[PDB]
Order: sequence, then structure tokens, then C-alpha cells
Amino acid sequence: SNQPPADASIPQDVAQM
Amino acid sequence: GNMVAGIPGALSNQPPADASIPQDVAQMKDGSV
Amino acid sequence: GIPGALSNQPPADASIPQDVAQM
Amino acid sequence: SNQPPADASIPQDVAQM
Amino acid sequence: NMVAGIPGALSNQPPADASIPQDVA
Amino acid sequence: GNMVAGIPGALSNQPPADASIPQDVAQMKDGSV
Amino acid sequence: SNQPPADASIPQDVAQM
Amino acid sequence: GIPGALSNQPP
Amino acid sequence: NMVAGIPGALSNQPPADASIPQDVAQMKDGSV
Amino acid sequence: SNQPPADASIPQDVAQM
Amino acid sequence: AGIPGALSNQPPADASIPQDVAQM
Amino acid sequence: DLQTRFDRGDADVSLSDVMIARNKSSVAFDATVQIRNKLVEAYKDLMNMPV
Amino acid sequence: DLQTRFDRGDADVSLSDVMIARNKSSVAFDATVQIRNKLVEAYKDLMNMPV
Amino acid sequence: DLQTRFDRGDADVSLSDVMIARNKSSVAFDATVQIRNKLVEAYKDLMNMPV
Amino acid sequence: DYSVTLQILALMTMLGFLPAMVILMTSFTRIVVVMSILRQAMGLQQTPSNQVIIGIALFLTFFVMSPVLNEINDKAVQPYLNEQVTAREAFDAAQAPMKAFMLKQTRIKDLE
Amino acid sequence: SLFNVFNVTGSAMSAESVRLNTTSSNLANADSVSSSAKDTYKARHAVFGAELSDTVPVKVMGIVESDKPLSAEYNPDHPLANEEGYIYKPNVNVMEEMANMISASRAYQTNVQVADSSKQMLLRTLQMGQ
Amino acid sequence: SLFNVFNVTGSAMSAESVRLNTTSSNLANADSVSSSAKDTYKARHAVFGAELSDTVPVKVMGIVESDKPLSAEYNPDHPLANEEGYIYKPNVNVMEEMANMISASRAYQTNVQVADSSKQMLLRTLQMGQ
Amino acid sequence: SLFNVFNVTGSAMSAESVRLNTTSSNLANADSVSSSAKDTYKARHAVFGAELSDTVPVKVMGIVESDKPLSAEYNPDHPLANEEGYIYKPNVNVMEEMANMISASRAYQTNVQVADSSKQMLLRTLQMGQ
Amino acid sequence: SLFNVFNVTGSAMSAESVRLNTTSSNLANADSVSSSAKDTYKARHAVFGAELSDTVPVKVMGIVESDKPLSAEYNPDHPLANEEGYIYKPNVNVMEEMANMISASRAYQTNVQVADSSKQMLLRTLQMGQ
Amino acid sequence: SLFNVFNVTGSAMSAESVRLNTTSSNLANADSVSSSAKDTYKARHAVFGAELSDTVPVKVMGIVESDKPLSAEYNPDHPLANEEGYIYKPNVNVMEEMANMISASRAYQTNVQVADSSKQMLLRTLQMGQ
Amino acid sequence: AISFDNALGIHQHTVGVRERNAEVISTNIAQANTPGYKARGLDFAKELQAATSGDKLYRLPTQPDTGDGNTVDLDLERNLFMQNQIRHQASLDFLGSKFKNLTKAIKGE
Amino acid sequence: AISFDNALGIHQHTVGVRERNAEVISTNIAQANTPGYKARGLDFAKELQAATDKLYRLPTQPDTGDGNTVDLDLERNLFMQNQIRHQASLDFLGSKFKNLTKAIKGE
Repeated sequence: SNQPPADASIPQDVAQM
Repeated sequence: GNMVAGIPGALSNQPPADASIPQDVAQMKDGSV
Repeated sequence: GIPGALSNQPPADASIPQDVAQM
Repeated sequence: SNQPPADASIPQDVAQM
Repeated sequence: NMVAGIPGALSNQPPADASIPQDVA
Repeated sequence: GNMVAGIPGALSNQPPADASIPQDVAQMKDGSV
Repeated sequence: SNQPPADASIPQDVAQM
Repeated sequence: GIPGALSNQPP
Repeated sequence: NMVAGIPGALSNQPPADASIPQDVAQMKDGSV
Repeated sequence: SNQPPADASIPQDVAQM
Repeated sequence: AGIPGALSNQPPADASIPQDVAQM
Repeated sequence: DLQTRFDRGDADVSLSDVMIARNKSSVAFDATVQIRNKLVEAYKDLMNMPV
Repeated sequence: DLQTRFDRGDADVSLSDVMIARNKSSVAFDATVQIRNKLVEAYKDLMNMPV
Repeated sequence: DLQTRFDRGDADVSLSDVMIARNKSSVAFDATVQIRNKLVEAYKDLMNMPV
Repeated sequence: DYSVTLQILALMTMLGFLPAMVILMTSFTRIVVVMSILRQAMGLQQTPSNQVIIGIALFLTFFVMSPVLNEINDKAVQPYLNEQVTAREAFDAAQAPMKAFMLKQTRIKDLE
Repeated sequence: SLFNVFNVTGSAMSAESVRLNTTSSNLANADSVSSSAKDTYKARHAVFGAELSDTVPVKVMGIVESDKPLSAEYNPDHPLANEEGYIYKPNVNVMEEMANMISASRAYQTNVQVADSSKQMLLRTLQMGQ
Repeated sequence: SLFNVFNVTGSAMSAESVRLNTTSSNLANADSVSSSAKDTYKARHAVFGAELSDTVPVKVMGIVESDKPLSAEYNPDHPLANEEGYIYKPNVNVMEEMANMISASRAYQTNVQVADSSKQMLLRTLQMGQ
Repeated sequence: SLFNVFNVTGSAMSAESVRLNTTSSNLANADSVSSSAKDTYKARHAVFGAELSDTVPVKVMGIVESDKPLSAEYNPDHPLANEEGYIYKPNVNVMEEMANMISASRAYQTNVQVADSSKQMLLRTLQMGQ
Repeated sequence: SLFNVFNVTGSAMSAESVRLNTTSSNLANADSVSSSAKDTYKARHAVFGAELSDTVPVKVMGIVESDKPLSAEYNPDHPLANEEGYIYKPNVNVMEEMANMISASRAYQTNVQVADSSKQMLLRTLQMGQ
Repeated sequence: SLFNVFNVTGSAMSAESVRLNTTSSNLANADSVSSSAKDTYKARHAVFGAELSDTVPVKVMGIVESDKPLSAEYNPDHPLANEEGYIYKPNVNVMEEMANMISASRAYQTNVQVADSSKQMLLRTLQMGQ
Repeated sequence: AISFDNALGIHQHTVGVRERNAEVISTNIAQANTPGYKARGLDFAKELQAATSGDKLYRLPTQPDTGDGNTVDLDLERNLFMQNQIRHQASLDFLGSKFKNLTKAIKGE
Repeated sequence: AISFDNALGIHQHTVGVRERNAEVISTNIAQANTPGYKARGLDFAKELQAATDKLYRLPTQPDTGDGNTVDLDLERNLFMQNQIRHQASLDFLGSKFKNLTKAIKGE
């Protein structure tokens, strides 16, 4: 793809994000 | 600039809840700096 | 440059006014 | 470089120098 | 002018160990 | 079709008094069948 | 040899062999 | 011929 | 000449321990 | 050496060798 | 030479000086 | 013949026989070429001779 | 002779003797071919000269 | 000499020095062969000239 | 003395100079020229052909120079094969019989 | 131009060597309450960087200590104990330093493979046409 | 002739394997009073031999029993007891059999090393000149 | 040369074997009141020595007996008892033999590594020229 | 002149060979008490030198004994002890000998590659213009 | 088209890498009662697929949680205990995760052999005739 | 006198015989656990003579079988397979040089 | 001159001696357990003289009733040294013909 992949997010609560 | 950098190895490949990486280095990964 | 990076030179310290003063 | 690299110190106590 | 010394483990440790003879060092 | 047959391994290498191999199978060791 | 070796025998009594 | 060797044949 | 005997534990003993048969100990010198 | 070495003596009484 | 009290592997004879050891 | 039988997958063919057979063929054909070259060179020398 | 005795299974023939002899023969035969080429070229040089 | 000194069993000769010695001799002789071939080729070129 | 590898290279190289030695040291030169002159004498131009002219000269230069080859063989070839002489001495021992033959078959005026 | 590959793999191999030495110091100084001048050892970490704008060499841009707190131990009779009897020790964690030892070594060896493979490709280009 | 070496090492491994099976039969019969042949089992020991007179193979020239007396046990009610109530048992010694097991295994494995090392020498000779 | 390492390391392999056998005879004679040769066995020690004669091989210069006094035990009814009634036993110290057993085995195995290390260097030195 | 690299690489091979011989002697004489207290073996180490007055060869400038104090042991049983029952032992450290073994072997084999590759460059030079 | 072997072996290498990571997450979360998004994490498993309808690459079509019931632990004082005092834990079974660790690793390594062997055949094809 | 039989010698036949021996040894290793199987051996002198101018024997056991009737000494079979493999390669080097020597004589180079 | 005896040097004989030495060491290891066998050593200089013997090894330790004078620590080291030197002799003698062939063919 011509748009870089997004950095993964490892949250501890998901709700806060 | 447009340079991406940070601490490699086992320290980076952890959830950010560990907070074992300094915040200066942690933003540096993003690419803004 | 990276912030908080360590230096490869002895760490200017306290005793011996010599370091406390010279920049 | 034109100057030879300096030798390392590894001091036992930094204050002693 | 020469550059001489004991190679190996005896020189690759801090001088506080004091294994190399003074004259050689 | 002159073959030799039997259970390999531990069962056969016991002495015959153990009687672990079936007699029908044990008799195919001399070239019969 | 030219003649197949005979099978070893491990009897309980050498008399009935 | 080792004097007094065991044999390998039913006594 | 041919030299022979029992190897291992029995031979690696002092002669007083008569584990080795008498005639086999004779072979340990020389034979022909 | 040009001759075989002698064996080892393990006597229960050195007086009888 | 070297050690002063080395042993001798030859059986005792009391008549022949043991040459197995470095008798110097 | 052996190369075709071996390549087809025939069970009763050994690679040693195939290699022996093709090495004999290579030597024989090398002899045939060299002998032909010698005779042709001999022919050209005679025909180009000024009479 | 050394090759065929070792190859047939004779026990009192060492591979070193076999390899030493066959290396000698190769060098000897190589010299024979090279000397022949020098003589044949020398003969051709004298025969083909423009007299 | 270094090859036969190490081969006979002399303990004052190092395998490294022997390999160095035969490496240089092999390279030195290979240079000798190259110069010889060029000299002969020039002479063979020379003899095939109008005169 | 030169090493075995070098002295094999020496004889191999001069083995290719054998035609050179024949033309300017032995009796091959005189016979060919006389043969060529006589060929031009008759009306035939190349009837004897060059190869036949050379072939006769090669046989003649062997019969006539046979005493030269005899001395070279017994004085240079034989001592070298018996290890009675070295490479350089054997080569010098072969020059002397051939230098003597060439010296006696020349003209004083030309040498002067 | 495969010679650029040599620069990139060489820079990567240099970066892995720096990381390995940093791991070596952490393992050796994971139990040191003292220091050369005046400051307790803190787990060091090299910083890799990619100056993306061909090839992008990886360069080490400095050593940064870990931000984990120093592990306080109760050694009240120790000469260096504070007012509460606590002494502080480096925050080196064994598990992550062992992973760095494995990761740096395997990353170092695979860059040698690329350089060796890239070395062959240049050689075959020289032999092209003849 | 390094092929003669294979015979010596091969004969050695055969000799050591015979001793191991003899040791196996001793351990399995250290408590056997009866037997197929009506005679009490005696500890067996294969006899090695050397035909020294270059390569001298080691040969097994037969199994020879130990001459130590059978260990008598006072078992008066046993059906096989003699007039005085003693039953006789094999003279197998446990400690000496374990040493034979250790010795036979180690001697077996070291001959594999010689055979493997001698194999490399023959292959290296095939590369001579070529 | 690298072959001198084999002579030097090989000498240590034999040297540590001598000390192992001496220790074995010490452990087996720690409770032997009697002895052929009319001598109450005393603890023996193998004294190593550098034979300087770069490369310094190690040689056993002879076995030396212990200087500790024999352990006297009052056994009046023993046939070997003196007038006072004391029988004497060897001065073998178990703890030093176990320590010698460990040290001899550890030193023996580390000499194998040096011989193995020198072997690889010679093989690579031979690959040069091929 | 035509083989400058060989003289330097070869000198390293001879230099690193001496360091391995010295390491072998230190490990083989790590437990050689010998006699007295000044004739006791001491760890020896080669000294490398480079005269930079192109190529700078490496020359061994002699073997030098270590300055570490001798390892003292309390043993008033060894007949070669002293007044206080002490036997002084060689100042050989096993860990530093193992590191020297690793460093010497790898550095020795590295120069084999350079010397072997240097010959290839010389061979390719002979093919210039062909 | 022997290059299509690389598309198959490469896909298998990627497929077995996914299954190993899923096993890693299962082993690390076999004792985790809580979760960032709640839902009481259950053992995950990749789903392989073969689109058969020459070369059929293996493709992962997604991760599917195990259908095994969550393990219920009676911890009435735990904050997450329900009205009956139970808490729920992941259904990860140790014996089946260890088999997947062995199976995925060996399956990964055998696809390297096929890819490496297929690489050799292509090079020999390039050398056909030429 | 110039003929392949005279030029190739016995090496054109030895390779096939040692291949046969490898098959006989390999089937003994594979059938080591099959009870009632008697280890087979191939005489080299007889087989070579039969090949030169135009039936495997039984191998006697050094120790009795443990009740299965199989007389394969897997310790011995490995040793013979290793020896045959080395001698097979040596015959290949001998036979291979026979063709190369003929080619360089024919081509003069 | 120019003969195989001088072209090959003594490397033509050393390969044979290293094979004989390897055979003797193999015999010593195999006969280590057989009592009454005396370890045999080969004198290198003797086969050197034979080119231009089969001695006994005196033990460093006493026997244990077997009379066998084989030290397996010594034999392994002597077999390792002989095998390494045997390969070097092949390299030396092998290169004698490689240089010899290059001189004759000139290529």
C-alpha cells in the first residue's frame, strides 16, 4: 500500500485508549 | 528531520504500561521528531 | 540529538571546585 | 582523523584524576 | 617507536586488577 | 511367497516359555506361509 | 556359509529339546 | 581351545 | 606366540583373589 | 625399548616373590 | 633434582639401590 | 538406450551402467571426430600442394 | 597393476601406493604427449617453411 | 626445505610458515610460467612475419 | 643448481627452438639453397615441390652431421642421465661439438 | 549498486555489536551498588535510528539508561545505607537482557548472510558477458 | 593400509559387544538357583586374545566361567536343599559387573572414534593429486 | 608450534591421571591396618613439577608420602597391637581426597579443550593452500 | 615485496601460536606446587609488538611472567610446605586462560582467511590482460 | 514453474509463525483472570486453509477462540467473584500447547529444507547445457 | 589390442559388484528387527569372477539370537557398509580415470 | 637429474609411515582390555632409514594384574597427532605433482 501501516496499540484498559 | 528512532530489543517490545522507556525516546519513535 | 543520552566523559561533579566551576 | 585516538581510562575512582 | 604489551585477558581488564608487570605496561 | 514373519522387538526376544506371541504368528518364523 | 544358520533354542529343560 | 571353555550346544 | 586372558574386572585384581581360572592365567604369559 | 616391559607384581607377602 | 622424598616402585630388596627414583 | 530406460524410471537399470555406457560413447565419438579431422587435414594439405 | 590389485580386494595393498603410482603415470604420460606435440610442431615448421 | 623439515618431524618448524613458504613458491613459479609463455608467443609471432 | 620444476621448464622451452637450431647451426641451410638454385636451373618451377626438397635436406643433414650428434650424445646426454654432470655443464658440453663444426665450416674473411 | 548493501549491513552489524556490549555491561553490573564517580548504574540501552527521506543505513545515536526505578533493598547495616536503611541497586532485568543477547546475536549473523550473498551477486556481474 | 584399521576396530567392537552380553546374562542370573542344564549358573567371562607376531585384531576365543565357589544359602525348607539345608547360588559380584558394563561401553565407543577418524584419512587420500 | 600444545596438554592428561590413581589408592587404604612390605600405608601425594627444559610441560617427579602422624587407636586384643595396645592406621584424610578427586577431574577436562582448540587451528592452517 | 601480506599474516600466525603454547603451559601447571616459594611456577604471557617506523609486522618480544601474587594455601601436611604450613601455588586464573584460548584461536584463524584471500588477489593479477 | 515452490514453502513458514505466536499468547495468558477489554480471554487458535479446486498455498483465514468452557475457580473473596463466589479463568491446556510448540517449530524447519532444496534445483537448471 | 575391455580393466565390473554389496548390506540393516531373517552376505571374489567371465551367501552369527531367529549383527553391518562405500568411491575414481586417460590420448591435449 | 625420487623428496615415504603408525595405534586401543598385551610403538626414524622398528612402550604406571601397558589417554593423543600430520603429508606430496604437471604443460 501507498499509506504506511498504523502502529499497533497495546492498551491496558481499551476504554481509555 | 523525518527520522524514526528508539530503543531496540526486548525493552521496546512490551506494552507501554511498563513505562521502561523514557518519554523523550518514546515520542521519538512516532516520527514527528 | 536524542534527549537524556549518556556522555562518554567523566561526569563533572562536586568536590574539587575545579569541576563545580569550569563549564 | 589525523590525531590518533585517545586511550581509554576506566578509572577506579573518577575523583582520583 | 614501538607499541608493546601483553595481549589477551591480562590487558583487557581495568588497571586496578594489576596483573601486567609495571615495566611491561 | 516364501516369507518369514513375526512380531519384532521385545515380544519375540523373550524366551518361548513366555507365550506372548500368538502360536499362529510364531510359526511363521521358519519360512512357512 | 552356504546353508542358513539354525535358530537358537532357549528351552526350560535341555532334555525336552 | 582355551582350556575348559563353555560350549554352545545342548549338553 | 599368542597372549590372551579374561579382560575387565576379573583380571584387574590382585592374584590372591582367585577369580581367574588357573589355566587361563597361564595363557597370559605366552603360547604357541 | 627393544624388549617388552615386565608385568606388575601384586603379592600378598613381599617376602615370597 | 626436585622432591627429596619420592618413593620407589621396585619391590624391597635391601641390597640394590633403587634407580627408578632420581637418586641424586 | 540406457539413458531412455533410466529416465523413464525402469527399476532394472543402474546408474553405473548408464554412466559407463555414455562414457564409452563419448570416447568413441571423440575418436571419430579426431580421425575425421586428421584425414580432412591430410586431404587439404595434398590438394593445396603446388604441382 | 597397483590399481587392479587394490580394486580386486587384496589386503596387502595401500591406497597411498595406488595413488602415488597413478600420479606418476599421469605426469609421465603428460610429458609424453607434450614432447610429441613439440616434435610434431617442429616437424611441421620445417616442412611448411616457404622454401 | 621447510616442507621436508616439517615432514620429517622437526618441532622448530610451524605449519603456518610451511604453508606461507609453499604459497610464495607456487605464486613465484606461476609468474615464471606466464613470462615464459609470452616470450615464446612473441618469438612465434616474430617468425611469422614478411621479410 | 636450479630446482627440478625450473629445469623441466627450461628443456621444455628450448624443445620448441629445435627448428631454430637446425636452420642456423647445422647443414640444413646449404643443402636447401643448393636444392632451390638447381630447381630454378631447370625449366620446371615447383615440380620437385618444397616438401620433397625439405625432406631430402632433413635426411642429408642427419647423415652428414651424424658425427656431431654422436659427440653431443656421449659427452652431454650420457653424463647427465648418469648424474655425472649438472644442467649447465651438460648444456656447455653440447655446445663445444657444435661450435667446433661451425667454426671449421666458415670462411676466415667472414669471421674477420 | 550492491556496494550500498555492504554499507547497510556493515552499519547494522556495528549497531548489533554496540547492543551486545550494552547487554554485556548490564549483566556484569546488575549487582553493583557502587559506581565509578557518584551515580548508581542504571540499565543502559543503545538507540537505533533510520534517517528515512535506495537504502537507509541504521545508525546508533547514543546510549540511554532505562527509566525503571532502582530496586531498593533493605541493608540497614551497609555503609551506604540511607536514613531508612535502604540501598539501591541497578534496575537490570535478567529476562530482557537475555532476550537482547539472543536477539542481537541472531540479528548480527543474518546481516553477515546478506553481505555474503550480496558479495556473490557483484562477482557474477563481473563475469557477465564472458 | 587403513582398511586393516577397520578390521581391528571392527573386531574390537565385536569383542566389547560380546562382553556386554556376558555382563547382561550375569546380572539377569545373579539370583538363579535352577537352570535348564542341571548345573548352577557360574559367572561367565569372554576371553579376549591377540595373535601378536602391523595390525593385530582382538579375537574372542571362548567364554570361561569364574572359579569362585557358589554362594551357599541356608534354606533348609527349600525343595532343592542338600542334606545340610544349603542351596547354592551363582558367584556373580555386583560391583565387578558394573565396572564391566562401564568398561565395555567406553571401549566400544572409543573404537567408533578410531574407525571414523581412519575413514577420514582414506577419503583424504582419494583426493591426492586430483 | 601448535603441535607442541598436544605434547604439553597431553602431559597434563597423564599428570592428572597419576594423581587420580594415587587418590584412588588413598581412598582404598584409609582403613587398612595391615600391609604387605611391612609398612603401615601412609597417604601418598603426586607432586607436579614444571619441566621448563614458551612451552612448559608438566611432569610427575615422584610420589611423596604424607607427613601427618598415623592415627593411633587403642585395640589391645588385636594381634598387631603393641605392648601399650595401640594399632596404627593410615593418615588418609577423606576430605582432601574428595577435593583432589574434584580438582583432578576438572583440570583433566580443561586440558581436553586446549587440545581440541589447537586441533581446529591446525586444520584451518591446512585448508590454506587448497 | 610481492608477498607483503603473507609476511604480516604469517607473522600473526607465529605470534598467535606462541600465545596458545603459553596458555597450554599455564593450564597444565596450574596445580604444580614444585618446591620453595620463588621457584614456583608463575603464569607466563607473550608480549606482542609492532614497530611503526605499508605493513607493520607483529613480533613477539619475549615471555613475561604475571605480576599477580601467588595463591597461598594452608596445608601443613605437604612435605614441601613452610613454617606456617603454607604451600604457594601458581597465580594461574582459569577464566583468563579460557578467554585467551578463545581469543587466540579465533584471531589465528582470522589471519588464515586474510592470507588465503591474499593469494587469490595475486593469482588474479597474473590473469591481467588475458 | 519451480519458483511456485517458494510461494508454497514461504506461505507455510508464515502460517507456522502465526501458530507459534498464538501458542505464545496462550501460554502467557493461562492464568489471567482480567483483561483490557474484559470478555475473559479464551485460548486462541489460527485456522489454516487450502484453496484446492499444481501448487496450493496454505493461508491463515483468521483466529478462532477455543470452545472449551472457562475454568471456574472458587475464590469468594476475590473482587471479581460472582454471586456464588466463583471466578473464571482461561481454558488453556498445558499438554496441548506444548505439542503445538513442538509441531509448529518442526513444521517450520522442514519447510526451510524444501525451500533450500528447491533453490539448488533452480541453480542446476541455469547450468543446463551452458 | 585397443579395446574397452583391455583399457577399462576390472574397474568396469567392480563398481556394479560393490553396488550389489551395498544393496545386500542395506537390506540387512533395514531387516534387522524382522524375526526369522538371516543376514545375507555377498562374496566379492566369486561375484567379480562371475562378472568378468559370464546367489548371496549366509553370514554366520558371532552370538546366538535372543529368540527371534534373526542373525543380523547391526554393529557389524554398519562397518561393512562404510567400507563398501569407500571402496565403491575408489573404484569410481579408478574407472573414471580410465576414460579420461583415453580421451586425452585421442585428443592429444 | 630430473627423477621422481628427487622431485617427490621424502614425502613419498612419509605417507606410508603415517599409515603404519595409525595402524599400530589402532591396535593398541583395541588391545587395551586384553591382558598380557604389551603396547607397541613405532620409531619414526627407523622407517626414515628404511626409506633412504615396532618397539615396546614402557609404562608410566604399573599394571593391575593384566600386564597390559596401554594408556588410552596417550593413544588418543598420538592418533590425533598422526592423523593431522598424515593430511599434511598428503598436501605436500599432492602439490609435488600439481607443480610438476604445471611445469610440463605450461598451463
